[PDB]
This record gives sequence, structure tokens and C-alpha cells, in this order.
Amino acid sequence: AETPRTDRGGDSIGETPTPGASKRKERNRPLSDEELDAMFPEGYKVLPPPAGYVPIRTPARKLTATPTPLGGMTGFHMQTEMKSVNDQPSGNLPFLKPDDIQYFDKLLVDVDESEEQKERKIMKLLLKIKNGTPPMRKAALRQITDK
Amino acid sequence: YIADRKAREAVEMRAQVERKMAQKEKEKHEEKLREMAQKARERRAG
Amino acid sequence: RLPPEVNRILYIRNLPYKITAEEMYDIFGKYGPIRQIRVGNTPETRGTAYVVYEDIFDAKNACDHLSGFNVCNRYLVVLYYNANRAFQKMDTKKKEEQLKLLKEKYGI
Amino acid sequence: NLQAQEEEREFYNARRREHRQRNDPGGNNKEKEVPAKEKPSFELSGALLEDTNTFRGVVIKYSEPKRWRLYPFKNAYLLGRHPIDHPSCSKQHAVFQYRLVEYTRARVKPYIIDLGSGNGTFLNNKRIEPQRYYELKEKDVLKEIDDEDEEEEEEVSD
Amino acid sequence: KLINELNEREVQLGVADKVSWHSEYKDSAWIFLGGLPYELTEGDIICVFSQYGEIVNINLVRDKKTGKSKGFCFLCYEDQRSTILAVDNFNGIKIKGRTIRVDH
Amino acid sequence: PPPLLVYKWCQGINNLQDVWETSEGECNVMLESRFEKMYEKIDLTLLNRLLRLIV
Repeated sequence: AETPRTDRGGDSIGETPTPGASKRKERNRPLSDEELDAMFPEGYKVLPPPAGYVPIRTPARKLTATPTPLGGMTGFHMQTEMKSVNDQPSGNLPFLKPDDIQYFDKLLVDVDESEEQKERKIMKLLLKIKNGTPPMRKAALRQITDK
Repeated sequence: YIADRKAREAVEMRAQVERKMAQKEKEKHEEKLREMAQKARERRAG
Repeated sequence: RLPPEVNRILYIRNLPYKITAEEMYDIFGKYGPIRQIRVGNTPETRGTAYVVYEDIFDAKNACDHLSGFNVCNRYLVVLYYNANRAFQKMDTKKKEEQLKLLKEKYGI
Repeated sequence: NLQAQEEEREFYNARRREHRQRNDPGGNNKEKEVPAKEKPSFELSGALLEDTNTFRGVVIKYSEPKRWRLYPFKNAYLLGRHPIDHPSCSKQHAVFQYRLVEYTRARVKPYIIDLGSGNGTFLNNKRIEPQRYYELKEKDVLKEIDDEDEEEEEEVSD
Repeated sequence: KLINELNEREVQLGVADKVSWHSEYKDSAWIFLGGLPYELTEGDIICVFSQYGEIVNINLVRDKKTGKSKGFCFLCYEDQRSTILAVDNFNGIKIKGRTIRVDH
Repeated sequence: PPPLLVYKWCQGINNLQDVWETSEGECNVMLESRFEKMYEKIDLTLLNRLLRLIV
């Protein structure tokens, strides 16, 4: 709790810093690697591929103006011709809207049967509550009540 | 099935041919244009 | 002239397990400078990645042209990544030093 | 009987009007009604990239006559000092707004317009006066007096 | 803010013209623009609201001593249908970050 | 629409180069026909390879 309130004080103070600066002079404000580690969930890695491709990313700003003013185009050739994809299969798994994938992606992968990760994995019964037939919603609802 | 395999192969070969004949042309065009530009700058100097 | 829900972060999927960050930086590097990019190295998250740009409109042109764009045999899933959700793994702190700095240097 | 009332009135523009209506700062030189990109005007010409009309830029550093890059005009463009201006220029003499290059319709034609940069700008080493669109023809040169750089224009052919 | 929801109950129910509540007046040009930004001035608001008509004369209330706007203006057009158009149209508008209000 | 096609067809004929000139013994031939059984004689196996060239 003292930490909770400590956060609001810092929040208002940064508001006074930014607001003040304009007088002295949004969501697009540049970010820090701890702030970067703050957003994304567990289990991901940061990559450099090169130092050189990274220098391309740094020149990219300057080259977003520069290389957009330069030669470029795309074309296709006529030639004869694998196609993987995932819905939510198991037995049934009522359908996923194209956005909801972000939430339910963990259910899509078929890796199965090896603790908590299996409780989150089995907790996708939510999906059965959200979308599905009314009976699936009923039975799912009870099953999650008793659990 | 044989006709399809050999046919696809042949058309592929013809494709790398057309591409190979294309790139030389592109570079010839860029060199030509660069020559025109250098001549233009020289005419700008004098 | 933009929908509010889109954000500088894009969730990208339908990736191979062999895929190289060279192709990543090259391809995605069209629209703008990369803030950075993460890739799942973990058993479930392998095949997924997150891209973050210095500007949103970068990402907007990205999902515009990169929509269902192809790599290898695959058509990548390109979505605007959500916010909040799982955050509090990290904390709010370390504001004191930087704020003391801006209060020191410029004196404001 | 010096100043009857101390306030009176204005009847004048407001900073938030012109501000909000043009922002990258606020900018000048809002595009005229005609402006249209050159590629789509090559589409109404029925021209694939082979026979299409694309204006490429050519650089020569004014002291030494080539390419630091080469620039397409096809993708108007704001020529300025560097962030606001799209066509950033390292030249220290360029005002924060130096000039602009707008393709207009009279046909799809290139145009250069000075923003009234303090120094000016030289065209073929011959300056133009501010505040009018001046058509450019191929091989023309841009840098008002001797200018760290030079520029040339080329249509794509041969 | 309440206006726009009255125009929605007027359009949704099929009010059909002359029973419109702009017929409440018929006698009045002068319009009320409140919630205006303080940087604004005569020539400005004239330039924005001459869109829907020709404004004859506007008195914007500006505090007598300090000589700055109190934040609102009473305006007068040459045409009433310009007033009907302006109240029914120009309302709920953003100016300099703040949404102005208009009414007869 | 089909009748407009008929019109495009007639004026298409009449706009041909020297179409009606019989001076040197030129001869015009109109030919109309059907493919008789066409649907019924399509071969599925072949049709598969033919579609593989398209989609």
C-alpha cells in the first residue's frame, strides 16, 4: 500500500515535469529497456541479428525519408508451385475470432501431457464460456464454479 | 506427371534466363543515366 | 485519422522455428526504425514474435502492406498487440533518479 | 487623449487555428488542390515501371562534383533543415523551413517553391523570387549564392 | 452536448421539418458560442463561422478591465437559415482542444 | 448485354479492312457451330493438371 501511494506521487510529479517543460519550452514518448521488460509477459528474448542490421534500423529513420526517395518496385513471374495453419483443433473447441487468437494462442499448439502451466492451459474453458453453443456455456460455467 | 515435372523445370530455366538477361539491362540503364548526370554536372561547371 | 486500439507493438505469428532475425530486421525494417523485437524461445511461444517501432504510423503502414504477407510457405499473422494484461511482473519504480535529474539539469 | 481605450480589438488570425490546421511544429506551404503523386499519374498514363515517368534525384557536393544517395520524387516533399522536415538537409544555412517541391497538375509536372528562406535558393545558379510555383524541367540544378551542395533532376529513361 | 441528442431524437422519430425546434424562434439571428478558447478573437471566429452564412456583427464578451475574452461570443448573421444551419451543424466542435457550444 | 454483343459483332464486321470488296475475287466466310459434347467429354485427370497451371 505505501508503495501504491508512492506510485501516485511519482505519477503526478512526472505530470508536473512534462507539463512544466512545454511551458519552459503522449503515448508515443520513447521507452526504456526496463519499461520494455515491463510490457511483454514471461519467456521472450531480445535479439540483435547483426550489429549491422541494427545500424540499418538506426539509419532506417533517416532512410525512411532517404530510401523511400529511391529506386524500388516489386514484380512477379509465372511459375508452377506446405501451407501450415492452425484453427483450434482438439475434438471440437468452438471457434476463435481472428483477434481472440492473441489471448487463446496457448491453446492452439497441440503439445500435451508434459503443473501451473497445465492449470492455465485447462483454464481455457473460459473460451468455452465466451464463444460456443449455449450448452457448452452452461456446463463450462458449472465446471469452473466447482473448480 | 513426367510432362509436368520436365515442363516446370524447363519454364524455370527459361525464367532464370529472362532474369539474367534483365539484370544486365538494368545496370546498363543505371550506368547510362549516371553518365548523363555526370555530363550534366560538367556542363554545369563550365 | 487512426483507430485508437492500434499500438506501436505488433504481435506476429506463423513463423518458422529456423527463421533468422536477419530476415526479420530486413523485411520489417521497411516501414520505420525498429524500437526492438522479441521472439519466443520457449516451448509454447516458439514461432511467435513481437515487433516495436519508434512510431505507430510505421506499424500502421506495416500491417497495411504486411497484412497476410508471405514468408517461406507461410502467411504471417499480423495483429496489433494489446496493452496492460500481464505487466506488473515489473514495477513502477526508479522514477526518483531520472526525475531528480530533469529537476537538476534543466532545474525545472 | 493619447489612448482612449487600452484594449480595442484585433480581427486577426489565431495561433491555434493555423497551428492545429497544419502540424507535423506548425508548418507552412499546405499543398494546393492539384497535388497528386507521380506514380498514379503514370497509372492514368497506362505506364508500367519500364515506361513510367519517375523523377530521380542526383546529388553533387557543391565543392566536389556524386551520389551520397539517389532520391525518387514519386512516392510533394518538404525540403528543410535537420524533427519536422521530411527532406532533411545537413546544410547549416537552410532555415528550419527552407523550401518545398510539389508535383502539381496543369499533366503531372514537377514544381519547386521557395518558402522564403532567409538566404534564398539558386536555380541553375540563378535565383528565383519567393512565393510562386516555378516549374522544373529535367537536368535543371538546385543548390541563393555560393551553398554546400548541388542537386539535379532526371526522368527515368534508357 | 445535450443538443446533439435532441437532434437524434428529432431525426430518429421522423420529425419532418417545420415542427423542428429551430422553428421555436424564427425571430432571431444572434447565436451563442460558449466554451470558446481564450486566444480566439473577432476576425478568427468570423472566419470560421462565415462558412455557413455571412455574419453581420458579433459582440464577443471580453472582460472590460483586463481586456481578454470571458470565453464566449454572441454573434449575428445576415440570414436565419444560417443560424439554423450553424446551431444544428457547427456544434460539438473541437477548437484548440476544447469543444465549443452553440445555441440560439 | 448479349444484343449489344450482336451490335459489336456487326459493326465489327463492317469496320474490317476492305471487307466487302469482291474486286479481286475475295471471299468471306461466316461459320457458326457448337462443340457438341464438351462438358460431358472433359477429363477429370486432365482437368486437374490444367487447373494446377492456374490456381
